[PDB]
Amino acid sequence: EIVLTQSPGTLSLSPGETAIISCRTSQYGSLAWYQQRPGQAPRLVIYSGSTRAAGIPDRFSGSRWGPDYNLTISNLESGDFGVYYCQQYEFFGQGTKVQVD
Amino acid sequence: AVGIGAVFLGFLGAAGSTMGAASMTLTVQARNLLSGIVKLTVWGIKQLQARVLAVERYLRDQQLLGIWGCSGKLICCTNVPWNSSWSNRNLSEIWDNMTWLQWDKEISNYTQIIYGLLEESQNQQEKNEQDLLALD
Amino acid sequence: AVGIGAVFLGFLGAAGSTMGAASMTLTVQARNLLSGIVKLTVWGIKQLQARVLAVERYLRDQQLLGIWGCSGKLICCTNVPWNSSWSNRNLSEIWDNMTWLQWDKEISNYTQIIYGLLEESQNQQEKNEQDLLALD
Amino acid sequence: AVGIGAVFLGFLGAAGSTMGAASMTLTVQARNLLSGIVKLTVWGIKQLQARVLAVERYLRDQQLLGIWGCSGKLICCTNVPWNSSWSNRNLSEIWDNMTWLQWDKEISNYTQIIYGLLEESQNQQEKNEQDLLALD
Amino acid sequence: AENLWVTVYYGVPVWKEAKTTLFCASDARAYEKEVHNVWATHACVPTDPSPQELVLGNVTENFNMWKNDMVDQMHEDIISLWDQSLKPCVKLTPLCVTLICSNATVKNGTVEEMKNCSFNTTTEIRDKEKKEYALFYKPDIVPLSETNNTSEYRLINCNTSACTQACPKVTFEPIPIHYCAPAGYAILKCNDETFNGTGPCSNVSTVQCTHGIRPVVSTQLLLNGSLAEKEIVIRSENLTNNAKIIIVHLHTPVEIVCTRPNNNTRKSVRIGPGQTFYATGDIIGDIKQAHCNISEEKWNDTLQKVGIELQKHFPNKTIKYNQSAGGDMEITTHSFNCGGEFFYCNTSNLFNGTYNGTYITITLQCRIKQIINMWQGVGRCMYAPPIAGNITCRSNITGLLLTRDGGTNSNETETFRPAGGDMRDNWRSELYKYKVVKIEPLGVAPTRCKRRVVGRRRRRR
Amino acid sequence: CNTSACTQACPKVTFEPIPIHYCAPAGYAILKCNDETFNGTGPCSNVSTVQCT
Amino acid sequence: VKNGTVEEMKNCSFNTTTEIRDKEKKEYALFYKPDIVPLSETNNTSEYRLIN
Repeated sequence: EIVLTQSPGTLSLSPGETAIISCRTSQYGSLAWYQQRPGQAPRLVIYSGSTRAAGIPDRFSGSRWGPDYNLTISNLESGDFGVYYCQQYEFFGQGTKVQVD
Repeated sequence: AVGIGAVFLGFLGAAGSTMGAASMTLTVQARNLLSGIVKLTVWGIKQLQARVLAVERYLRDQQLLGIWGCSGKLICCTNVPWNSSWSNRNLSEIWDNMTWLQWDKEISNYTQIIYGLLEESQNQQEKNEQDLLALD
Repeated sequence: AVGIGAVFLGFLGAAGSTMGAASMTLTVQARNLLSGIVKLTVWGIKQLQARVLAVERYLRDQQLLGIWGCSGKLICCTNVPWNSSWSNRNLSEIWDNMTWLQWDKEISNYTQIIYGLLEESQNQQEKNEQDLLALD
Repeated sequence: AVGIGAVFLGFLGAAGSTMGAASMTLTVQARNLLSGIVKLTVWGIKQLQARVLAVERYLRDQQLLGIWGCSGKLICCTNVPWNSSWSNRNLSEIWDNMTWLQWDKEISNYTQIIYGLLEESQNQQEKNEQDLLALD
Repeated sequence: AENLWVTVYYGVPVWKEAKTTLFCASDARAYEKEVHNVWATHACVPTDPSPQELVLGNVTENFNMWKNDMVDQMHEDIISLWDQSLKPCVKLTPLCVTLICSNATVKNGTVEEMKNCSFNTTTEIRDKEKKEYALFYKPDIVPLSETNNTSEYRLINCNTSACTQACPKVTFEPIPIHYCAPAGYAILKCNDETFNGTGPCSNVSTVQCTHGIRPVVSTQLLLNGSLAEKEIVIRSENLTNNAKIIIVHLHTPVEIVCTRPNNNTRKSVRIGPGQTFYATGDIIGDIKQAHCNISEEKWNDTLQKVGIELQKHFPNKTIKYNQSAGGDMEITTHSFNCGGEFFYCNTSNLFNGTYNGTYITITLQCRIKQIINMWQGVGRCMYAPPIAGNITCRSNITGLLLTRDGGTNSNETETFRPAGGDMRDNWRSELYKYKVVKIEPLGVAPTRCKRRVVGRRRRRR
Repeated sequence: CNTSACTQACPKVTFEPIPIHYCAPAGYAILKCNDETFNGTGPCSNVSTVQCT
Repeated sequence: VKNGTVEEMKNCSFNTTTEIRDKEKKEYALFYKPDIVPLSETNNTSEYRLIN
């Protein structure tokens, strides 16, 4: 029954605005979020809940609500667009794509 | 426990007992800090590495007492008024409850600051152990 | 021998002399115990093996004076009554005959027992380090 | 300098200051001489070569104070009259001028002779440690 | 409030966290045998009759076995102690010769577990050689490539690293070895029998030295260990994390009784001036092959007891065991040393079948090796000389090492498999009770004293 | 080579019976028996202490 | 070298021992210095030796 559900399916956004992504969880454990542009390996964004990976701007941040978790992206640049994956221990989320308008 | 001879593993139950009760039988720890239970191989070099550190640790504790005016005394009152900011001025009511293991958590940040005052306390005597008075 | 300038090999003739004559120039032994006359090879490691134990033995002796209240004093009286079972109560007449090398044979079994009483003697004082007098 | 918390590299500028003023903040050197800044390779053995000598030098200095009757005191009077042959009997007018670094060359030859007299002061106590008064 | 002034007290009993090198002490007069031992020093002499203990009342201290500082300290001691005994012993460089090997024949039969190999070895004088032979009781010798001939072989050391013989003088023994902290430091101990590996312990006690920890080395099963007091205990960093290792403690052991029944004969080969090489020369008895026996009744009870205990953490999931997933020969088979021979036992039935835990003679074929890469993985190469005569072993299994398969298994099932390969997890199952804390007689405490007016003396108060 | 290989004595080092004194460390004292008639065991009634042998 | 030659160094080949001691193989390497002493007691100019 250990499943991670990301929503919504896709984000249609104009560059420069603010957006939020969610990842509900059904088991106790750490979380992390991954950035994948097409044609490259994914990259670590945040881990251990809300802490941050090195070398990434501060615009990426996340919040823990217990069995629910959210990633907030403010002032969305042109390069940030891609596909975002949620991850506990093994178990990955469905993956969602943020796309330009 | 109350006594002296005992064993080093005979009095350390005072780690939970009251500070007042822990202040008795205070010599047994002071005895233990030196000796304890200590071709070339690993243990041989350890008997030089660990042994010299035990002595090196012991001399720092004794020299601080030797400067504060508490040389050779297990208990020693000094001339430093207790600032209430370090802790409330009612520990006399309280130290029948707390153990010494719990007291350190209160003055953890302030301990290094206080040692300056104890130096200053001796330096009242240092200023007052020069010049004129002692015709005796 | 009487005198203190002397040499460590200047006073040890008191090893046969009376305890009274041996009681003077008691400082020269205290000087000698500190350092004395002390690629890698056998003597190089021996200078670390022997030296650290020479320091270690000295600390263990000063450790006991610092607790008994005889810190820094060669001679020292202590608040313990001499039990006649350890020896007859007329040594004041006898120690003009015996040397210290002969006295040790009498208290050989009782020395570890006596150290408990001297510890107890300090803790007649330590029991009196919390109650009344030193409001000053 | 006035102030004794300071640092070892906060007071040592007294090496050029007046010999009288350098007597203040005398505790920082007593603190600094203990430990200071300090697979197997060169530095590893050096931490045993230098560390053990740093301890043994400290013990040699302290035991001289213990024998002379100046145990635990930075300043200490002694019962010895100053012979004018060692130096003129007017240093009270001069330690405001000389620094401690300059005073040493006055008594380079006489220092080992003087230590005998300080010991001789103690036999005025060691003579008076067997006779009468301790019945009190 | 009240009038108060500073006071100094310090031969006080309070401690702080720290880590330091620890002296070793061996039980009884074993230090007199220890001089001729490895996995044991030269020697761990005690000065006082250790161990001794005092219970500290009303003391609660925070423990943790996975961030323990002693386990790393012992592992570096045993590794450093192990290769110091191999330092003066003969090296096996001159044996890397093109071995001509054929079937090893024995009295009215043949043995399938070994090859009869012959080679040109240097005699006393370096300019002549002789045609020696020996039975390397292992077909684990690489055939030599770049040739169609199937009868040329080579010793597997020289592909990666030349090896050193284990001298006959030193004996491999798990002698109990206590650890004693130096003066100024104290070893705590948690007596709480229900301790799961981390968190507060409210029955702390101090000791002069640790108990008789013995440095046994094995994989997939912990032998001759110290049993749990009350019941079976399971210890892991975080059971939900399918990585890490699940160390189990049995409160009553099972007896592994086994042997090397072949009657082998040691042979001395003269590879150099003083350097001597020992190899199995011939078999002087009937052949029966190594094997190990475990009680089917008692072991099957162990999985039933262990299964329900795991099911407490994994509710309503049936616990399945299964064969090892893979790895080297050191971790895919239960490996251990006994009597100077290094066994590698197949675990023929110590894996099999569902064991729900709700209650709704096992024979293990064992291989043997002479060349061993030490258990850390990339360590020193060692050649264990043969031991003449049959061998027999009797040991108490006291704990199981396990690991779990995840994540998308059926929600009502969970599969557990053996593990191993890291020395520290064997010893971390015994050093889980201890800490090392430096005793620090503290900074100031108030008292009712006034200032020391003109240095006046005081006794009372 | 029948029993063990050997090592050369390098020309630099020299085999000499240089006199050597043993000096005990601090805390220990070396006694000496001056009794010229000492047969190897038993009491010696003329003792003296030295820094080194 | 590719459409050229290098003045500094020499292409030297030697027999080297394999994993097994009783067999040897040809091997070569460019010792990038001409500081390899020619071997004496021979009129051949193509035999050299490492100066260690």
